[PDB]
Amino acid sequence: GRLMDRIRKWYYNAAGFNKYGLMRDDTLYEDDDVKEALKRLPEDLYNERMFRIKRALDLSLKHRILPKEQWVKYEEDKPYLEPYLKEVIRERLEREAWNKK
Amino acid sequence: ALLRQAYSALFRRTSTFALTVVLGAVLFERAFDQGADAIFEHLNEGKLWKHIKHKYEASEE
Amino acid sequence: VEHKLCHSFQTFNTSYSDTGLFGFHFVADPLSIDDMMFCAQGEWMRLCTSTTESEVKRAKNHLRSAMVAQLDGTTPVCETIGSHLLNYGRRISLEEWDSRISAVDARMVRDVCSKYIYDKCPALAAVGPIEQLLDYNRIRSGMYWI
Amino acid sequence: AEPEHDQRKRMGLKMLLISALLTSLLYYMKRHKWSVLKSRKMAYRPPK
Amino acid sequence: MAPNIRKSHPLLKMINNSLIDLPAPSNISAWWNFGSLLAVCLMTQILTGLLLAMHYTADTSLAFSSVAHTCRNVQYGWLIRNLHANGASFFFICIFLHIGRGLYYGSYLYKETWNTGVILLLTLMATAFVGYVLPWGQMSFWGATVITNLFSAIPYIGHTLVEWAWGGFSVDNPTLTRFFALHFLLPFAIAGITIIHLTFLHESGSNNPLGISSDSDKIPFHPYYSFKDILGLTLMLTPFLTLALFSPNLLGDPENFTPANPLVTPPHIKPEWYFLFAYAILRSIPNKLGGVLALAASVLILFLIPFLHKSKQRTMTFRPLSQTLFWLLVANLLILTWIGSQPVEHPFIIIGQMASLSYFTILLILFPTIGTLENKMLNY
Ligand code: HEM
Ligand code: HEM
Ligand SMILES: CO/C=C(/C(=O)OC)c1ccccc1COc1nc2ccc(C)cc2nc1C(F)(F)F
Ligand SMILES: CCCCCCCCO[C@@H]1O[C@H](CO)[C@@H](O)[C@H](O)[C@H]1O
Repeated sequence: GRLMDRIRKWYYNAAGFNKYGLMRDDTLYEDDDVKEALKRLPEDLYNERMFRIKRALDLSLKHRILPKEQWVKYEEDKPYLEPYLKEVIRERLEREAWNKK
Repeated sequence: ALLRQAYSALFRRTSTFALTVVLGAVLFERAFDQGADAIFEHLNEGKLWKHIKHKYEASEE
Repeated sequence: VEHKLCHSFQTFNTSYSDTGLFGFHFVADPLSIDDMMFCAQGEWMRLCTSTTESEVKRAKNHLRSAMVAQLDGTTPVCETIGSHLLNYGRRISLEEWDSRISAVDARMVRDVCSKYIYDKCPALAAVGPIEQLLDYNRIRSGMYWI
Repeated sequence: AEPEHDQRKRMGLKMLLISALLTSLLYYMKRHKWSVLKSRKMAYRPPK
Repeated sequence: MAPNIRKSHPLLKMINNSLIDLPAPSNISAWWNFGSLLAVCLMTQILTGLLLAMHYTADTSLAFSSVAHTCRNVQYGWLIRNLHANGASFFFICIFLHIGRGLYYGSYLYKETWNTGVILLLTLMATAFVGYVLPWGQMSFWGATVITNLFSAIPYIGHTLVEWAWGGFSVDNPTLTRFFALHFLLPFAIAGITIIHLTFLHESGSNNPLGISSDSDKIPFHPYYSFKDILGLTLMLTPFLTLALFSPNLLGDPENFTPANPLVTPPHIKPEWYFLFAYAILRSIPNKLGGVLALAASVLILFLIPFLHKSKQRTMTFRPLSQTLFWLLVANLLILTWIGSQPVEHPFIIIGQMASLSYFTILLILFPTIGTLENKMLNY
């Protein structure tokens, strides 16, 4: 059935970052893989992300949020960084395994 | 228009602003203290030495 | 020049019928914006508080040569007439201007600049890689104390 | 056990008034400075 | 050379690069106000401590009275004494929120800043511990006796370290004079290490409530945070002073208005509020050594938090499950606190063992687990 889907969309809404207009990926802690992943982003996706973040920080400082209409919707959240991040990790593991044996 | 006058005479030059803060403090102290003690004592009528003092201050033995 | 603060800078006194803009504009590398702004606002405060008779003597001579240079050719003299009538409702000669200019002294410059600059809330426009220039509040505090 | 009793309370009173007065003034000041950021507006204008 | 003497001067450059032009996130909340308060508090404790130390006498026959003399005879000695003892409390209230904030917003990812933070906590705890002995009242003596006696539960090196630390066979004058010296000393080490704390911090810069790069929106520490911090100060200071001047003995144990007596054990030996939670965990494990270890770990556990972070997000702002777990933990601590002030009797004994058990469970098991679970609910 649709259990996992109901849970996921539930959590997504419970989390609330969409209220700041943030995309799930905009909320990733910038560890090393994410740092690299971001460097691989196309200029436009990078600048869009940048504005979204600066926008959230300004809301956060103001102690306000976006008008309900503008909240990112679960099914419209573009996972723009995940493809890159998964590759950066794919490469790192290869190197890691190769430097052992 | 005091705000205007005050701004031109007191708050404009940093030099007069500081000078204002000093005399402001001097005056404020004198006033805040009197008012404070006055409130405190009034709240405690007849309990302080100041009050019952007359009973033994040259009025005994 | 000493600290390589900018590629260029200019002051301007853009007048209008009932209002105007008195300021300055500079172009500089991303990493020297702060110091330039700092030194610039500095010079503005120097204007309101310590201008010397030496500085004015020269300023007047520079301004005289400047007004005369605006009358070098027929087109520029025509422009002056067109604007003078339109803005001052008549023409103001070099002989009159010069009189006005000669009247200016240190004392006067200080008082006039203090009147329009000191402790005022400026208007700011910044374009480009401006990260190093920041906070209106900080710019605002630059508007007081020599 | 505590001879300062009275003075201690007379002070507490002054401490309160000044405390109220100062906390107030500093609250305005803080708000006044932050107003620049609190009201700030921004837009994203790509060459799109 | 540099145009403004704030950038070039080897000293004004320092005051500047850490308190005036220092880039701070535009959105740090009031929970970021505690670092400065902790600092101001520290400078304050030192000042009032020196003032008191100038009228104190480190000797078992004069300690209790020298403090009484200070309150009774020294101009404003009572006030200085009040501020010092209550300042220690303020200090801890501030430090606990400082830590809390850090746990909630994942600041511990700044490992060196975090590990030095832990060392500051321990140093502060030892400092208050020795400082508490100085007035030499009943709780001062028995607290000293009971606690320092736990070390003899260590293997072999135990029974020694104790009589070495005491300078004799029981807590006596030699112990007192060496405690005054340590109490006078440790605060400076705290100041020292605090400098290291802020140095590591400045490498990265402050974290912020959303846990995302604030590089796109940094603001000068001054006037934004200088004004915000000063306001935060006055806000806290009002209750501190209110409680101090209107209810001086609210927090203190009355057993300490009675000169230490080695031949009379007080009915209920308990620490100041800020140590209660740890006392509870200490008493939870009956067996001198295991209780010591449990106490040790109750604080040393902080060195592990950085390693039990499994979330892909830095803060808990967007993690509802972790949030409640977090507040469960906080409430878990009020309970241990409460238990710490209650005698060792049913139902307290069992409630106590539970609260302890839950405390370590939440930090070592649940937190890392729920984080993993949460990553899957985001489809990560
Ligand atoms: C002597 C006591 C302490 C002092 C003087 C102190 C001071 C500071 C100061 C001034 C800040 C910066 C402003 C702020 O975020 O509050 C800071 C940040 C920080 N401190 Fe402390 N601190 C103390 C103890 C500790 C403790 C016990 C911990 C945790 C075990 C700690 C962890 C941190 C961390 C992780 C930050 C990063 C804050 C962030 O940006 O998220 N500090 N501290
Ligand atoms: C981190 C800072 C400090 C803390 C946490 C602190 C804490 C304490 C505590 C809890 C007490 C017992 C208070 C009571 O009577 O109940 C105390 C007392 C005392 N402290 Fe400190 N102290 C600090 C710094 C200092 C310093 C720097 C000195 C010395 C220059 C000092 C000198 C004293 C003295 C003389 C007493 C004994 C008199 C009294 O009991 O009030 N303290 N301190
Ligand atoms: C000299 O003793 C001073 C005590 C005190 O409360 O100081 C403020 C005191 C008084 C009565 C009973 C116990 C204590 C000290 O307690 C502690 N004191 C501690 C001192 C340092 C550290 C790292 C942990 C401590 N833990 C505790 C615990 F409460 F858990 F027993
Ligand atoms: C938040 C800071 C509050 C500071 C309040 C200062 C008021 C203390 O004022 C005190 O009052 C006593 C009683 O009249 C006098 O005896 C003392 O000399 C005087 O210093």
